[PDB]
Amino acid sequence: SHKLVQLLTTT
Amino acid sequence: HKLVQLLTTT
Amino acid sequence: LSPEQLVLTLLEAEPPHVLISREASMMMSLTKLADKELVHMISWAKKIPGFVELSLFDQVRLLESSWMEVLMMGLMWRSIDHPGKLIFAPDLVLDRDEGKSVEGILEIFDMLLATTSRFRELKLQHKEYLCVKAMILLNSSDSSRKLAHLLNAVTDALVWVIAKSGISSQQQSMRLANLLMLLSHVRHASNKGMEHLLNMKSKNVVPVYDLLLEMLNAH
Amino acid sequence: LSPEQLVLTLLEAEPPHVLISRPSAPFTEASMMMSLTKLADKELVHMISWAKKIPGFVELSLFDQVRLLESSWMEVLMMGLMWRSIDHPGKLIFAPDLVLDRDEGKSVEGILEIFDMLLATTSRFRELKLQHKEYLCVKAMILLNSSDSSRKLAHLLNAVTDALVWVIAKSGISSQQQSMRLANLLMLLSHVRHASNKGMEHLLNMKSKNVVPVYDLLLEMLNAH
Ligand SMILES: N#C[C@@H](Cc1ccc(O)cc1)c1ccc(O)cc1Cl
Ligand SMILES: N#C[C@@H](Cc1ccc(O)cc1)c1ccc(O)cc1Cl
Repeated sequence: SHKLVQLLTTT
Repeated sequence: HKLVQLLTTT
Repeated sequence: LSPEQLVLTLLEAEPPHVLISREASMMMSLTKLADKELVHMISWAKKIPGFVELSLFDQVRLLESSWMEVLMMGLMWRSIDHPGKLIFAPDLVLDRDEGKSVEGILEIFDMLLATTSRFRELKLQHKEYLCVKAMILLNSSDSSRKLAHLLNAVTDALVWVIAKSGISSQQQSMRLANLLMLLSHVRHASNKGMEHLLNMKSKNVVPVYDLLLEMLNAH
Repeated sequence: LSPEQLVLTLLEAEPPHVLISRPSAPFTEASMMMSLTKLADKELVHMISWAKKIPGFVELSLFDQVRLLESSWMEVLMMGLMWRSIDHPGKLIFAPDLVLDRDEGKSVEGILEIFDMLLATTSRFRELKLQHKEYLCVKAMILLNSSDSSRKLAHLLNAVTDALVWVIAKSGISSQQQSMRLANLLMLLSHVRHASNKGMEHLLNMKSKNVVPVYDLLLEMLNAH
């Protein structure tokens, strides 16, 4: 899972 | 032991 | 950006008050809190001028490094006025008596309470808190030059904050040294809590929630 | 007493250079671990003697002198290495005849990681142009900051901090530049401290593997972790 990058790249 | 001795006996 | 405006930038980045909305249950409540706070920590970092101008590898690495020290720095500021209290959340206040209920915690609660007391004694200001929390993120192990410039501007902001207290030149330097020497104490606590959490995950005794699991695994 | 006098005291207090010969053979797991632990053990002895020569150190509780030294020893070893290694880029000057390239790290599982941090931190010290009198004050601050004896420790830590501030001001840079320099030096404390933790875990692991030797003092100081 990649939720750090998901949240880093969106709002 | 050795730390305490070096701190106090030396 | 004037150091004043950087600090307002940081003021404006502050994450909201988080609530856990109600032994095993203490630990379950700390992990569940850690997961919610990590969500808000990500938005917080994104709002530090220039953080989003760093490489995504840099952004990922600085948050993976620093997250527990940033959770703990926040805990100490929320705990600063409440000696004997670790103010995890409004619906989660713990003393070291509760700390006792789970092997390895009391040691951690003690380090956090000691360090907190050190900041209470120094009367840590809010604006000092904001600068040092950011410093913890930026100072954790081209984009290399952008990060040096970002860390150097938050360092600059903390020296200004201190300049504004009005104390003597000598006393500012001594105040700056005393706040910064406390960072290796936060990093000490951080290392201990992460060790305890890795051990807790390894045994599968608490739910190591999604964003939290990813963040622990990085270490 | 005065900051200058504290610095002059610390200067005199510097331990002597410990001499270790490189193994005749190219390095093995065993010969590299044997060389670095022999050196650590001999340096720990001189450390305790150096600590006793810090004004007010011996006025502390015996049990605080033990806790500070158990807490900071690896960090203090590592700051000494980085200062020995600062006039010799790429190299780690563990001893006059025990100079190691990041390369020879190869010879022990995981010690290449450690050598990198050590070279990276050393680099930042070289970029900051860390001075001798600064190094003296910073090494002292690492021992005193590694946390009525508690009232006396606080006062001793502020005296070395006062000394560093005095050294930096002797440079004549603006006040704002003194603050920045003091900040940049100190923010490295956490980096040294990181290198110490990884280094201690590593040593604890190598001891588990049967690789470590029998050294009373070093084993003693590692068991307080
Ligand atoms: N103490 C503690 C927490 C981490 C933490 C620190 C600051 C916060 O604001 C929120 C949480 C902990 C310690 C051991 C452990 O196994 C798990 C957890 Cl979550
Ligand atoms: N690097 C290194 C050494 C420690 C050291 C550092 C500075 C000195 O002046 C002397 C020794 C080490 C690293 C890992 C390990 O498992 C064992 C050892 Cl001895």
